[PDB]
This record gives sequence, C-alpha cells and structure tokens, in this order.
Amino acid sequence: NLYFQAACTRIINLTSVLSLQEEINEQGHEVLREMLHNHSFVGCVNPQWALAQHQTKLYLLNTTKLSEELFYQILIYDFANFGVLRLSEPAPLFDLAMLALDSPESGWTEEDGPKEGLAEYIVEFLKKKAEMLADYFSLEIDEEGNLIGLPLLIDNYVPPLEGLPIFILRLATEVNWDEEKECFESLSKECAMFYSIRKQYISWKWTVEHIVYKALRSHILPPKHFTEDGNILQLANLPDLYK
Amino acid sequence: GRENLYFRKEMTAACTPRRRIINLTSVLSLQEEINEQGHEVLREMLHNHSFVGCVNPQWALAQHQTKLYLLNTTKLSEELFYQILIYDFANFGVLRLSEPAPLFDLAMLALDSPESGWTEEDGPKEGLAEYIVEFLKKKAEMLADYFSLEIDEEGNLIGLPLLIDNYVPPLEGLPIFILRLATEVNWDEEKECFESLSKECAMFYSIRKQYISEESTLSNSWKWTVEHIVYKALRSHILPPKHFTEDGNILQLANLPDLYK
Repeated sequence: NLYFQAACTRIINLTSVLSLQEEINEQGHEVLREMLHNHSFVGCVNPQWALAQHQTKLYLLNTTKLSEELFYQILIYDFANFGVLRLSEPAPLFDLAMLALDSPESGWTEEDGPKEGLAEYIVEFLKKKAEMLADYFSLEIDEEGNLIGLPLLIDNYVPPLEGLPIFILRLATEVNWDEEKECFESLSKECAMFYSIRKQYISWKWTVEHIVYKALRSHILPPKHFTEDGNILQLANLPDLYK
Repeated sequence: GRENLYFRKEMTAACTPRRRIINLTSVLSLQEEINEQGHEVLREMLHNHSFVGCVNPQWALAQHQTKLYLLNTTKLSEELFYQILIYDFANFGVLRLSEPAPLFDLAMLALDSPESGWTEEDGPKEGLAEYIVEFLKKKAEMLADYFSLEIDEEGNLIGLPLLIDNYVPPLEGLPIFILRLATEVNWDEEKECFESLSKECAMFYSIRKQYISEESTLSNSWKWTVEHIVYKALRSHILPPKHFTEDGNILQLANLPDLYK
C-alpha cells in the first residue's frame, strides 16, 4: 500500500483487494454458479447474447455483461499475479489516445482543449503510473510510452483490440488514481470492460463458447442482481428433454 | 387420372433430374392439400433464418429479424420429408445402401423392440417376420418404382429415396420402418396408400433423438447435419403448414430489437 502512502500461468496482504474479494463473495449466487458450472452451450445469437441449457431449462445469457463480470472478478482475485500477453506490435500510447479522441465515444469537445496536448498529457500521466500498472496488473508501458503488454486474464484470449484506444483514454480520465480502494476497483472495472465481449468491437463464436463460457464454469461467482437485471433469462422449460 | 398399374420443375429437392411427369390425381391432390395449408410467413422465416444451435436432436434455436425461435426439428424435418415425398413422387434419386439389409433381420430387430407393439399373444416373431418379408416382396415392384425403396429378389433392402442431398436418415430406425411399412400403411386405396406410406417414410427420415447417438453422422456431428443439411433444406423445400404457428412446434422465445451492430 506504498503507492498510495485463472489463466493457468505471491500473496496479497492488502486490505483493499481482500476487501474487494469479500465484496464479490458476498453477492455470490450459488444456484447461478451451479447453472454456469454445468451448462451445455447451445449457440451465440450475436456477440452480446448466447443460449445455454441446464437441466430442462433454456437460458438467454448476456455474454457482454457475464464476461465483464468474469474479467472483473479475475482482476480482483488474480491481482498482481497475472501472466503477460505480449503485443506483437508495440502500440504508442500517443496514437491510441488520438484514436480515442478522434472518436465519438470520447465525448471530446473544444472545451476540453486541443487533442495533441491532451494526448501528450495522457501519455505522460500513464508513464507515471506505469510501474504500478505493470506490477499489479501486468499492463506494461515502457519508458518510450509504448504499450507492450496486457494481463493474460484467461489463456488463449486476446481482448478485442479495436477497444484499445478508448480503454487507454478511460484509464487516465475515468479511474480514481487518488484513493486506493476506488483505484483498484475502477481500474479493474475499466479493464474488465475492455476485455469483455462487446458487439461494437467485434471465429468469435468459437472463442465465446470454448474460452469465455469455459471460464464462466470456474472463475465467476455471479452476483444476485443477475437474476433480475436481464443478464440471465429463462426462456423456456423442456420437461421431456432427458426422457 | 386413376392409377391403373399397381392398383426446379425438372429437378427434385435433392437436385437430381426428374424422369417423368406425375399423372395421378391422387398425388396431385395430396400436393394441393400441402399447398392449401402453406403459411408464407413461417416460410419466409425458415428461408431467412440464422441458425443459433441444437439443444438436442429434437429441438433447435434460430433467429429471424430480431426474434429468437425454438423449433421442433423432429416435427419440422418430418413435415419436410413428407412434402418432398409427395412432390418428388416417382422421381427420386436412389440412396444406395453400402451393405444390403435382409428384410428378415430388420423385422426381427423391430419385433424385439417395444416400438413394434409386439406381445406374447401376437404369434411367434419368426412367423411374423417371415410374413412381413413376403408381403414386402410382393410390394417391391411398386415401392422401387414410386418411392425408390428398393428390395432385391432375395428380400434384401438395397436402396432408399435420396430425399435431400447428402442426408442419410438415422438407420437405427430402419427396422421399425420396415415393420410399419408392412403393418401401418393402407395398401387398399391409392391416395391413402401414397399418403400413409409417405408419412411412414417421413417419420423414418425425420430427426428423432431415440435413433441418434453422439457418434451419429447423418451424412455430435449430427449437429452439423441438422444445421447445414436439414435446416438448409428447410429454407427451400418446405411449405410449412399453419398449424405449426399454433401446435407448439415453433415458439417465439424472445425479441431483441437492438440486436444489430
């Protein structure tokens, strides 16, 4: 705590991460966990929605939010213990920030100030956070301000890289870099979203079924709100399925 | 007019060349009855569906526009194979069996299963099997002619109709089919013969879970066949009847109006 004064690849004493670990465990819905552990996968409707069967029930599942939640929990639980996913091509944080700023999801306006200057600031700001980012999150930025590494949260998974610019932006602009708990939480949340399957940034059917949904058998304590928020829907019951 | 022998319009659904015009009012009338019950909207849906996946051999999921549907593969393929039988009547290409199957051994296998309805009071199996063989031997000429169900002089089953391309029906169903062919078909009247025989063959060709295991090919790779052979054929060769909208075989499960990206 000085800094503040699952992929099949050290202990964390920090009371902030162990507290976030406890918060996940608390909302953990065991019957949903069982359903996901034992699902038989049916197919993807689109990148956002998948169909799965458990006993005689057919479920519609929000892959986007399920994978988001999955990666968030893996971030909190494998914290500081991540394998590294090397980028084949190093990506200048500057170009990434510019790609972010030149896109409508940035919400950039002239009141923000010129783009180049904001891009440069983002690079310098992220260079400062680099040691901590590489240490705890295996998010690797070198002294040239190139991104060279991302956490390998699960094996054989590369997050949709078209989401990389906006990830980089929100990492500087949306993360609470000032309070330890809100930092680790908001960072993991931003990273979770970047890793999540999101249709706008989308062979992917294969990854969803065999990589993402496989890890959903093991590495998620799904929250209780999933039974009511519309991320998991029972579409039908087939009583004679096993008859 | 009347049959007085035994009693794409140039192509089949299997993309084989036809051989002769269908001259019989019986089958023409059965064709009209299919056409009469046709539902253009279900048809459009099957034509333009995007397959999601099989739950098991009986049930699949597909989506069309923004709607997700649960579809009874068994009853859909049944109906598909029935319509092909009626339209391609006497014009089928032949699915040749890699090894001939003696009708006796098939009937015996059938009599040994509960689906046959055999009971101890019915008579010896061997005797019921022998009768079935001789009965089907007498129908062999008409069967090969009109339906491409081919039995040679020795009582071996040697060919089946190729209803759609690259599909082999679940052959574990063959014994009960042979039994029911002898037993459940109305052989007395022309129209009811052609109809009840097509119905029996359609059920034999239909995808039924009790005759499908994890190793089945049909050409869980039965899953590949269901998606790419059976449901592909469903895009073009079926006029789904209106009762499919109400009988529970086609159920809308969800609407995803913001599906697109």
